[PDB]
Amino acid sequence: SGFRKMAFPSGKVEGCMVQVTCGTTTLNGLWLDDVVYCPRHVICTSEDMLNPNYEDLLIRKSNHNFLVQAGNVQLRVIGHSMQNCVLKLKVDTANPKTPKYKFVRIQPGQTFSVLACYNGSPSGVYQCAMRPNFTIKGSFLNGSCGSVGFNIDYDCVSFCYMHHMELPTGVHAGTDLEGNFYGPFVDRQTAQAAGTDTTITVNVLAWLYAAVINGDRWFLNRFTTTLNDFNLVAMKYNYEPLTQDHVDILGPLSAQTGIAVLDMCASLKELLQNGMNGRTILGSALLEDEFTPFDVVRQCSGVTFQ
Amino acid sequence: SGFRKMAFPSGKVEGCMVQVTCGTTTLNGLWLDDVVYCPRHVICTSEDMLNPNYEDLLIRKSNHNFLVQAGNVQLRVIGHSMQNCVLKLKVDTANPKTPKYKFVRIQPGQTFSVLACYNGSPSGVYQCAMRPNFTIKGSFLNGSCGSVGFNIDYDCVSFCYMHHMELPTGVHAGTDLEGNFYGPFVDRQTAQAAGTDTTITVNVLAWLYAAVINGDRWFLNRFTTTLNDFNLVAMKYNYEPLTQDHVDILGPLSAQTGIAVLDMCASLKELLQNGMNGRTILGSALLEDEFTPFDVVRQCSGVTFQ
Repeated sequence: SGFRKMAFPSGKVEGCMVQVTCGTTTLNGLWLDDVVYCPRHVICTSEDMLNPNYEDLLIRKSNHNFLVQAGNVQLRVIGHSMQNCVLKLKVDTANPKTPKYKFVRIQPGQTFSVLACYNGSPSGVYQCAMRPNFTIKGSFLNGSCGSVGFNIDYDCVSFCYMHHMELPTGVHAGTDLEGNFYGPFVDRQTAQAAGTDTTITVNVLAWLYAAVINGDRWFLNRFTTTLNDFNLVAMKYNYEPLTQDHVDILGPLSAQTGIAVLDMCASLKELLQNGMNGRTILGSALLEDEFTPFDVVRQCSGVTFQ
Repeated sequence: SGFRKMAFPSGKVEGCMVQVTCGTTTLNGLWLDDVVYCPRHVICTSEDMLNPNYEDLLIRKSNHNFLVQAGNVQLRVIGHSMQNCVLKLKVDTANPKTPKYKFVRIQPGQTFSVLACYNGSPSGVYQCAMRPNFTIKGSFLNGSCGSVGFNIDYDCVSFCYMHHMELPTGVHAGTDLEGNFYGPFVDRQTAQAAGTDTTITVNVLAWLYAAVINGDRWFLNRFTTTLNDFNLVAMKYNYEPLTQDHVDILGPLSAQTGIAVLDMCASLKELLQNGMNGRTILGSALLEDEFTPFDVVRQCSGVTFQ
């Protein structure tokens, strides 16, 4: 028993991290086979930032301008291309530590592990969610660009995020590994702001089920509610609408605990209207929304990876 | 910016995890050089548990009774010994992936990363603290015994915990890697209970400094307080006494933020007496105590590891 914000083991990803230096900018890159992936704003300079034309900036570069260090071995660039907002630097050596991998573009509400890195060296690992407003609440300092987010599925690494910038509210914005930003953000220094966020309702319900599995039950009740009547309460408290598909996904957890999904919704309803009244759930005094139904099942059942 | 419960990168430890099977019991072991370390209660059987004599139980074993699998390669045991509550199984192959390492016995209040494992395969990584009552609030299911906790310091892994059991309150108890339990616990099935815990005061102050570094300031005040007068309030709310040594350790954080340590204590004092009044600190509605002063400096400054 017990329930923790758990990240995936990071080893498979650590073996892919490299340092990319161009001009006065240094950041991280991801070395898979003979390609290094990194944010395209590495070719920018501190005066280019204002409104750059990356196509013009890249045609002006030569391979030898890209300094790629994999630990203490310095990788020679033999080619370069740009796909949306990522650079792909082709190197003459394939990474022998390349895991089985996929590039996947995730939906808001889904979670992933972030391996934060500086100068090609990992600093730490933690679990994030993609907020409904397509930011992530990370921990990122100067130099962390090119750090990736990922999930693991048995032996395969699914890369889903690479870090590009921080927004004025202190939240973070980035792309998928094919370089498409999550949300409306652009790799241009302009007025950009996160936009209104909401709470990930299906995840809160998942976490309440986690609580029941682990022996917290003070928040349950005999009441029920309808999907419609629940969603009317959710909107009042800035929660995402709950879909029938969400209800279906919460099926196994409902079956393991014997608490019908719509009964758990009646419990959330009362928690939203009454607060928690000095009590805690799974060591938290707030309703937690960065655990998916999959995360809960995974941790409460013991799935592993090779 | 941002502040997260961050674990160390787990790669160095993942390469050491193995499966140890003896009789009807399966659990994890730690393979460093030509030795596999694992909890001695693997030699127990479901009727031995009541009050075992491990010296008698071990003299009765042969090397071939110990089934050690390192992935898909099955390690031959050539010797076995017992050091306190751990077994050391000597194998005929040295782990080529053995990191630089040390075994260290930590103080309560110190934090570490746990790589949770089943059948020799890692499942996830998260950050724990050693509670003042020498338990840890982990996430552990059947089969997780032998999972380790660790810190990293540049390139060296300092192993500090191996998992043995769960206590009736759902918290966890274990040993250092030399097999000495943390706290009064014994690897015997009897009436054992955690005992009263307290909040790690110096860590709460560290986390308040983290908050200031990251732009949360609503809890500050112009007041101050004396060490003595602070400790009188701490005791009322079941907080650990703050020592002058704690104050000294909080020195750099005090210097970076310009908030004298005793001023931050006056802030904690008011938070304890008034609660948070609907507000949050670093996304938490509770005072958080599982970040050390070192953890805060590390994450707010960008230290890395190879």
